[PDB]
Amino acid sequence: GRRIQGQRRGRGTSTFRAPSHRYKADLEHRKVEDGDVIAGTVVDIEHDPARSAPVAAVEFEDGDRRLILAPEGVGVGDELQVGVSAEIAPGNTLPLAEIPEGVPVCNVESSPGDGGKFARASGVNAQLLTHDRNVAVVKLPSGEMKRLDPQCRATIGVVAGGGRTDKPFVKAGNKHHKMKARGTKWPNVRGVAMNAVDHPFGGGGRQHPGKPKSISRNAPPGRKVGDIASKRTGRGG
Amino acid sequence: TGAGTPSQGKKNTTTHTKCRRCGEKSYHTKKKVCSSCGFGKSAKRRDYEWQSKAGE
Amino acid sequence: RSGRFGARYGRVSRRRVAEIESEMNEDHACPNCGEDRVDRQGTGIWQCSYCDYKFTGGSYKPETPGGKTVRRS
RNA sequence: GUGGAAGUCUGUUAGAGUUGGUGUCCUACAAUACCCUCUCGUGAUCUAUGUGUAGGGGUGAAAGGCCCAUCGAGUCCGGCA
RNA sequence: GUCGGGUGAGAACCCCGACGGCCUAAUGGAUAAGGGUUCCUCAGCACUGCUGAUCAGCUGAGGGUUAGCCGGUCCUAAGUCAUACCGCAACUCGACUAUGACGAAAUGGGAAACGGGUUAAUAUUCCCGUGCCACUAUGCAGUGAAAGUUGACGCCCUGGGGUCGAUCACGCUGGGCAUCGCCCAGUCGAACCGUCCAACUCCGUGGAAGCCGUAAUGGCAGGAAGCGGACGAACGGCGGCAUAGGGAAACGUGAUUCAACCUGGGGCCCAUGAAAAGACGAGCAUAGUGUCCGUACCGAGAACCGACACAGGUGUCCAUGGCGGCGAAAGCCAAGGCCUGUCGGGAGCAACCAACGUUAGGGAAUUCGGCAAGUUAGUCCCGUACCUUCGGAAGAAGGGAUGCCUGCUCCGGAACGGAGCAGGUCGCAGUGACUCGGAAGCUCGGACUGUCUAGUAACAACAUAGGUGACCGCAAAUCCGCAAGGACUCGUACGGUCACUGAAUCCUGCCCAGUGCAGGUAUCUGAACACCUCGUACAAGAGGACGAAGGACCUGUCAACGGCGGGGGUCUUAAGGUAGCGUAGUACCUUGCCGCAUCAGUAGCGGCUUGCAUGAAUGGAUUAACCAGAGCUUCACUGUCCCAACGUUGGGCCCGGUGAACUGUACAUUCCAGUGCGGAGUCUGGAGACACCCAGGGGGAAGCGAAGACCCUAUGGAGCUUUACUGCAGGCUGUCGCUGAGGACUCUCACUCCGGGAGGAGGACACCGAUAGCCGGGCA
RNA sequence: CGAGUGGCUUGCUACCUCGAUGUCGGUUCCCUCCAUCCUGCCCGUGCAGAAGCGGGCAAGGGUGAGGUUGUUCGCCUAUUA
RNA sequence: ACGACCGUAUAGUACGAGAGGAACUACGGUUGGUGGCCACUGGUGUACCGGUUGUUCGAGAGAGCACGUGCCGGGUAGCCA
Ligand SMILES: [Cl-]
Ligand SMILES: [Cl-]
Ligand SMILES: [Cl-]
Ligand SMILES: [K+]
Ligand SMILES: [Mg+2]
Ligand SMILES: [Mg+2]
Ligand SMILES: [Mg+2]
Ligand SMILES: [Mg+2]
Ligand SMILES: [Mg+2]
Ligand SMILES: [Mg+2]
Ligand SMILES: [Mg+2]
Ligand SMILES: [Mg+2]
Ligand SMILES: [Mg+2]
Ligand SMILES: [Mg+2]
Ligand SMILES: [Mg+2]
Ligand SMILES: [Mg+2]
Ligand SMILES: [Mg+2]
Ligand SMILES: [Mg+2]
Ligand SMILES: [Mg+2]
Ligand SMILES: [Mg+2]
Ligand SMILES: [Mg+2]
Ligand SMILES: [Mg+2]
Ligand SMILES: [Mg+2]
Ligand SMILES: [Mg+2]
Ligand SMILES: [Mg+2]
Ligand SMILES: [Mg+2]
Ligand SMILES: [Mg+2]
Ligand SMILES: [Mg+2]
Ligand SMILES: [Mg+2]
Ligand SMILES: [Mg+2]
Ligand SMILES: [Mg+2]
Ligand SMILES: [Mg+2]
Ligand SMILES: [Mg+2]
Ligand SMILES: [Mg+2]
Ligand SMILES: [Mg+2]
Ligand SMILES: [Mg+2]
Ligand SMILES: [Mg+2]
Ligand SMILES: [Mg+2]
Ligand SMILES: [Mg+2]
Ligand SMILES: [Mg+2]
Ligand SMILES: [Mg+2]
Ligand SMILES: [Mg+2]
Ligand SMILES: [Mg+2]
Ligand SMILES: [Mg+2]
Ligand SMILES: [Mg+2]
Ligand SMILES: [Mg+2]
Ligand SMILES: [Mg+2]
Ligand SMILES: [Mg+2]
Ligand code: NA
Ligand code: NA
Ligand code: NA
Ligand code: NA
Ligand code: NA
Ligand code: NA
Ligand code: NA
Ligand code: NA
Ligand code: NA
Ligand code: NA
Ligand code: NA
Ligand code: NA
Ligand code: NA
Ligand code: NA
Ligand code: NA
Ligand code: NA
Ligand code: NA
Ligand code: NA
Ligand code: NA
Ligand code: NA
Ligand code: NA
Ligand code: NA
Repeated sequence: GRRIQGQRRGRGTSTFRAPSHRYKADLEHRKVEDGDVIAGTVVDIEHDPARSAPVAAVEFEDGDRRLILAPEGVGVGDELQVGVSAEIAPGNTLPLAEIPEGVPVCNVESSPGDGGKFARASGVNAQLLTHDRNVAVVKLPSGEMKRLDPQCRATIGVVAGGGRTDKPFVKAGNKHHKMKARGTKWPNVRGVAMNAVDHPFGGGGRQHPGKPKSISRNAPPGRKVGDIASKRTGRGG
Repeated sequence: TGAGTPSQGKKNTTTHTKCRRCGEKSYHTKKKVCSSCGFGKSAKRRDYEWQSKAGE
Repeated sequence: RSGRFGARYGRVSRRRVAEIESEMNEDHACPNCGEDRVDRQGTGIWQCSYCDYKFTGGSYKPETPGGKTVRRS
């Protein structure tokens, strides 16, 4: 047949790429030698086109102007600090170690110095739980218990823009507008509504998948569709 | 809209033009590559064996 | 509210658009001062027409159940 | 009362589309045209130019649609008598 | 188009005049692309031109495009290339990363030009006048100088400022008309230099506890109004420009509404609305310099694309000319353009045809079906059902009004704005043309706007929000690449990938036996390397031991593929159809039976319903709104019909000119019968038949058109499928190499990742190379 | 039970055409057949009459409008010689 | 180039217990078909005459355009049913 949609994707053509040239900033934690004396004043609050969440503009003591992953409750004028000796307040970044347990954190680093990887979407937050001299246990927004190096930096507070998922799109047009700001081909045509040549579920005189939907992990691209390596399906039991 | 006559009217774009190298009107001004001599793509002159019968 | 939606979309969809938009448009207490002049500027962005405090909050509420938890700890 | 929202309504505004007449045409004005009728017309809108994606590959709100009158695998030449 | 006339050997169509018309977002003006000399002049008619030609976009010869201040040029956009690096057997191939360059002529950004005159043809380019910018040099000023501002920005609503235009009042100049006193045109004057400043913001004063303010929101003791001040707009006003220019002349003044242009206020976003060069910041004189490329013409029913002088296709600006009216609508008319959507002459002009008007009585009887046509119609007042998601339904339906003339009232600053009143009065008719919905009900489907088969399908199909399941913590899941590498991703579970269902509302039963996916697994099975035995002076080889994923086996899972019967009062094979719906877009029997409705209803609707073979995200039921979707009924309407007629325009017919094509074995005036490979103008027998020509509607030539699409056949082809055959990618897994120190473990030095670095994490694993076993229509 | 006629149905066959003889139903317009539905002339009767039933000659003329259905067919309504 | 039907007189008669109920013949009309014709009725009648809306020719008068009559009203001849 013909390569399915998922395969056309990888090629990275225009249709599948994210509008990078329209993106604001690669939100990452600042780099500090040590000391912590690094602090700055929030100069403005902006809209991040890549995340549909607000982002804060900050002007640092040493003159550097940069955008930062804004947690909820950060306004113009506020003073944020980043370093080992940073005060424990919302909007301040410091290695998990210096952070007191039981405090909601966002924009957590995977490996210390990576500038933040986990918990960065609208309204989410990681939960710092256990400390040590070797491991800092954080509970990510997916509920998973992640064992991190206490040296990994992180920002205090939940990510701004919480509750975005609460309101429905209502109409196709609204989706259209949001979709245009991401690396996604939209709308979505069902496999079952295509020709056999185009997708493994295509064909037939009526719309129904050929074989069962649960495919194996070892299935090749072009064939891995439907419910991937599903451990179970449905809602019963 | 017909793919024939009605779709011919929008054809006012310039692509292939007189080539600086070989002189043929095959220099695609948008690709900046000559379809006849290979100018713009190859230092060597575009030339294939299939441009003639195999035993010739 | 969802009156602009006419007879389209259905109950739930436009019922929740109204509720969310109703609370979104309410007078909100300014964190800077304490005045009821906080309005939405965009997605997650709020500002007081009184003191000009431009800050971050929820997408449709200047404060979310999660942000309120932060303070406590 | 004010306000003036809306994939909101009427609309041959511009513009876009193409339901019926199975009308006219059917060695045509035209290798997809003419007329009347009809649909949309602030939006997932329409459009010019520039630019990207290439042949078992693109592109596809999916009709096996479209990729220069060429598509259930374009076109040219070669394999080839 | 017509009548005159001009030129000419020749004139319906070349030119002048008159009369008559056509085009009004275009048939007018300016342009992009594209064309490429088509532009102008002279000379021509062999070619081209749907006829003719003295004409021409044709033929021939000449001529024609003038720039510091219009474009290009410069900048950067999506993105492109070149070099370097790396890959590759290799390259004219290939992703990344560096660097450089490229990338905008209407329509992104951007130093600067206006007015008049001139030519057969150019013109912000030449000429006259006036102006402006940049650089450089000289001189004076200045040491400030880079922080900042600008360039520079979305969608919707809206105020204020305000020019052109249009209109009104009055005056002046010129014209028109001739029962009046009306009607038309003009009444000009730039760039630039100077000056004015409303809005916004801010400062001083002031001191509001209820005031201030708006079209609206709104503002205030954190200091409202008022008062004074700073900063500060137009392509705008004002003065110069200008006893410049232009006009035969006068060479006006006020007003309203105000495109342009200027400046504010509000609202929206699961959408956030370029960048860079440059400019400002940062004075003035005088002088010099400002090169290079484009510049004609068309820009379309003859200059472009479509083989054509093609009824097609083709972007931008003029959206403010008048009446009209809600209007950038109709209809009519200016300015401007045209009679070239380029063959004519003749016949009350027949038949027949294309468009179309009107038809008495009847009124859908026509037909698959009201197909076609018609009805209705603008505006105001009254009034408006079922149902409903309370939005809607709804212009429901139905009823009334509607002109002109006289004189008025109200709203408003006013309009040449709007709303009314009284009286008079004409017609068959007052939205008098034009413009301008027919209405109501039942059922089916899809919720809705949207999408689609360019060229027979616009739909119930696709999409959608909504619902649901699945995978993944990011050195991820998914996907692309042979590799170097890459998309998702300036992204991080409120994410994004992969699928199913398809708004809302009420719901979504039972089944894990098979198949699929996933987890587990004592035991069984399970490859190669290494190891052991036999064998061979070695080797091939035979066997053994160990045993990964995988399988067996066990468990989980159906909003996973799917299943939900037969029999009797269990059996196959797990369960045995629950809510619902039901003769269905699913019901064979079938026009099922009953009812509604009609004179009569295989239709439609309702009820029943044992359902050949309904049924729950293969989603079931249901549903307001919506619909060029399928079916039915009613009112209204009508040439659809009874049943046809008359008329209108273009053809048709005759004449001048131009001038194809399809088709043609031959013969051919046929007809009735027969015969024949059973469907004969041509054979046989008879009949009929004087030749030629005009018009006609198409009976025959199994008419013309197409080596039949249907069917079969060929050890034909292709696309597609799968538990067909065979293989190939890919994934998983063991082993070997990289690979190191001390059946489970520690370490660090390779190697990998994180970190700017220091250093951190991991670590002999992973990556990569090689091989083996499993899965493997993803592909051949 | 027996003997036939027709060539409207259906079946059978594979003669004719696959370098194509355009489908069903309908419509329009022309000719025909008789195995006669009506009309004319007759015979019989379980022929009083009236109305019928059966038969004979006979193809001159006529044999119409509608409701469901694409239907042919058929069912149904009112008219009708 | 004519086919067929209804009605009246026959006749409430013949026949018949009654109920019911004919015919020959002569008449009048209807229907279908056919040929022709236009005094009459009706249609058309972009001949013509009038009314009137919009706009343009200054008003008036008188006109053009509004699809080949702007629309409305009446309509001669002819052609027609
Ligand atoms: Cl989303
Ligand atoms: Cl130019
Ligand atoms: Cl305002
Ligand atoms: K055949
Ligand atoms: Mg990042
Ligand atoms: Mg996109
Ligand atoms: Mg879909
Ligand atoms: Mg399909
Ligand atoms: Mg497939
Ligand atoms: Mg389905
Ligand atoms: Mg399905
Ligand atoms: Mg094509
Ligand atoms: Mg709309
Ligand atoms: Mg509309
Ligand atoms: Mg494009
Ligand atoms: Mg198909
Ligand atoms: Mg010329
Ligand atoms: Mg000449
Ligand atoms: Mg450039
Ligand atoms: Mg420009
Ligand atoms: Mg010129
Ligand atoms: Mg010019
Ligand atoms: Mg022409
Ligand atoms: Mg009539
Ligand atoms: Mg009927
Ligand atoms: Mg009928
Ligand atoms: Mg119709
Ligand atoms: Mg009317
Ligand atoms: Mg007043
Ligand atoms: Mg039905
Ligand atoms: Mg729909
Ligand atoms: Mg089509
Ligand atoms: Mg449609
Ligand atoms: Mg269509
Ligand atoms: Mg659908
Ligand atoms: Mg969904
Ligand atoms: Mg979803
Ligand atoms: Mg029924
Ligand atoms: Mg279920
Ligand atoms: Mg053949
Ligand atoms: Mg076939
Ligand atoms: Mg094959
Ligand atoms: Mg790295
Ligand atoms: Mg295959
Ligand atoms: Mg034939
Ligand atoms: Mg007989
Ligand atoms: Mg006969
Ligand atoms: Mg006229
Ligand atoms: Na299928
Ligand atoms: Na209100
Ligand atoms: Na059409
Ligand atoms: Na191909
Ligand atoms: Na060949
Ligand atoms: Na000025
Ligand atoms: Na007007
Ligand atoms: Na001519
Ligand atoms: Na719409
Ligand atoms: Na099962
Ligand atoms: Na199973
Ligand atoms: Na089922
Ligand atoms: Na639609
Ligand atoms: Na008619
Ligand atoms: Na014929
Ligand atoms: Na095929
Ligand atoms: Na026989
Ligand atoms: Na037969
Ligand atoms: Na043949
Ligand atoms: Na037929
Ligand atoms: Na007869
Ligand atoms: Na019938």
